[PDB]
Amino acid sequence: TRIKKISIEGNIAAGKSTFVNILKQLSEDWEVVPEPVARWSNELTMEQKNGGNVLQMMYEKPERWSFTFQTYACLSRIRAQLASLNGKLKDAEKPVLFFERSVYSDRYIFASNLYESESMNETEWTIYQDWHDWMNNQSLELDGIIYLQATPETCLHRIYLRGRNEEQGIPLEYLEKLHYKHESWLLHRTLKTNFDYLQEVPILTLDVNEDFKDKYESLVEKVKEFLSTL
Amino acid sequence: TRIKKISIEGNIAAGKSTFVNILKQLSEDWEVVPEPVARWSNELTMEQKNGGNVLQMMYEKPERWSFTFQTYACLSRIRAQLASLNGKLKDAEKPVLFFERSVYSDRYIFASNLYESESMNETEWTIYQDWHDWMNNQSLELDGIIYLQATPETCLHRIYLRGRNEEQGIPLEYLEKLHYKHESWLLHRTLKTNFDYLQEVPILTLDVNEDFKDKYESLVEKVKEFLSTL
Ligand SMILES: CCCN(c1nc(-c2nc(N)cc(N)n2)cs1)c1cc(-c2ccc(S(=O)(=O)N3CCN(C)CC3)cc2)ccc1C
Ligand SMILES: CCCN(c1nc(-c2nc(N)cc(N)n2)cs1)c1cc(-c2ccc(S(=O)(=O)N3CCN(C)CC3)cc2)ccc1C
Ligand SMILES: O=c1ccn([C@@H]2O[C@H](COP(=O)(O)OP(=O)(O)O)[C@@H](O)[C@H]2O)c(=O)[nH]1
Ligand SMILES: O=c1ccn([C@@H]2O[C@H](COP(=O)(O)OP(=O)(O)O)[C@@H](O)[C@H]2O)c(=O)[nH]1
Ligand code: NA
Ligand code: NA
Repeated sequence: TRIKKISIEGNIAAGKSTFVNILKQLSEDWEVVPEPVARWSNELTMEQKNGGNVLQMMYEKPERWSFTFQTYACLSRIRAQLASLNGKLKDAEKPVLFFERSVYSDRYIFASNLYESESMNETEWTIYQDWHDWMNNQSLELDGIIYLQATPETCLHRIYLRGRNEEQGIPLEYLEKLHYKHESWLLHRTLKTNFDYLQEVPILTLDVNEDFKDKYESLVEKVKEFLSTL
Repeated sequence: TRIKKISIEGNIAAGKSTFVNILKQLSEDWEVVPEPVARWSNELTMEQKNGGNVLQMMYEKPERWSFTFQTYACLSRIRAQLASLNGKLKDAEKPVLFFERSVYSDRYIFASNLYESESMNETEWTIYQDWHDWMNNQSLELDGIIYLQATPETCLHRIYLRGRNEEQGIPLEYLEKLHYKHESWLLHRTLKTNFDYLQEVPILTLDVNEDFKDKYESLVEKVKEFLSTL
């Protein structure tokens, strides 16, 4: 019928990749769009080569590369989400496509934070928002959001568990800032965005502080209940 | 009926703005889309404020700002061309929309030159081409190109005539490089592009070395003949 679009949102290492890989196996009517940045973080596609280069340069000099990184990350996401939307689930009874994060996380979590940290200047940030408004303004609109809610401490521990060398330098303070932004957007719903429909979009908040890899049935039950309301 | 899309191409100060302002007055069926960069080069729209800032920073440090400038210039153009295409000439018998330059000049003249001058690195250039392929690949396809052909010397003289302070530093050598690229693309048709239809698109080449502001009737006659063949 019509594909339901659900974004999975949450802090770094909250368990989004883990959770979408669990979901994808439970139904032939369920597909996932993994986050391009996540696939850059390891044959290589031209996007993966560009992505790996711009991530490495980001760790070296964020105030030079934030604009180039954020625009390519967002383009890459829109391309990947559109491909799944136009490629998959045509023969499905109750099709659901789970996005690992969204164009809204790109702008309101990550790019916003880089502007706030002076890694983009005002011109870079205003050009980025202009580009985003227009790049979007031409189908990916969400039917719902699933917020995987973990403490900054849980997330710092999970960065340690995941063991990517380049991330071991990420401090608690950065995770706390991103946490505050997620809480404002998806819990308090205090964040003003340029996308009117978002203030109305249903949100399912799931506490993922407890390990769920072998014990996820209650989380999935909440997902199925949430889906039946949309 | 269907709007004919004609790009006006040529080197800096060849007389494109002059020529499109002549054309627009000759027919109610004729409209023009002036080049965004040209309107940045002087109430202010957010695009003009961003544009003026990024042009000034470009003159100061092209190897920092070339990618940001080229992506915003190309977005701005696509937005302006689409607005005219969807806004204007609905009640016209023989509608023609004259583009001041194109998305192809953006990439194959200007961005290509900045890459060739090491003002973009390989990642910046590959991300730019990826973005361009995709940003276009989703209506603006040209029915024809009008090439205003002037010598580098004519163009350097016309930069002096036009008198913009920031351009008086542009050397003949830069104009010669851009001239060679226009000759390869539009005269020899040696330039390989990623847009198959372009090798087929009709091109009208007009010699504009002689001043035409009070003596343009022969040029316009060639334009009307060219239009009748499309
Ligand atoms: C694992 C996180 C990766 N990471 C980032 N990801 C994204 C991202 N953007 C998307 N649109 C999607 C998406 N999925 N991800 C944006 S930035 C990233 C983060 C740092 C970074 C941050 C902050 C500190 S800090 O707190 O120490 N501090 C702050 C104050 N000031 C500057 C000094 C440094 C260090 C280092 C760098 C390099 C990347 C690449
Ligand atoms: C009037 C030209 C404006 N100009 C430019 N326009 C565009 C443009 N892009 C579009 N997509 C559309 C569009 N309409 N225009 C791109 S760049 C521009 C040019 C110089 C510039 C160039 C070359 C030399 S050089 O030859 O002296 N040399 C070269 C070797 N090396 C680096 C050292 C310097 C100087 C200065 C700068 C700053 C802008 C802003
Ligand atoms: O219940 C969980 C959820 C996640 N993880 C681990 O926490 C790290 C981060 O998870 P993930 O990659 O899914 O986080 P994302 O950044 O995608 O949110 C990984 O090493 C996971 O294996 C875990 O041990 N138990
Ligand atoms: O036949 C002409 C064509 C142009 N110009 C002048 O040459 C300069 C550059 O023209 P234009 O702005 O049209 O060039 P573009 O950069 O748009 O090609 C301007 O000062 C024009 O008034 C001129 O004197 N005679
Ligand atoms: Na599935
Ligand atoms: Na007209």
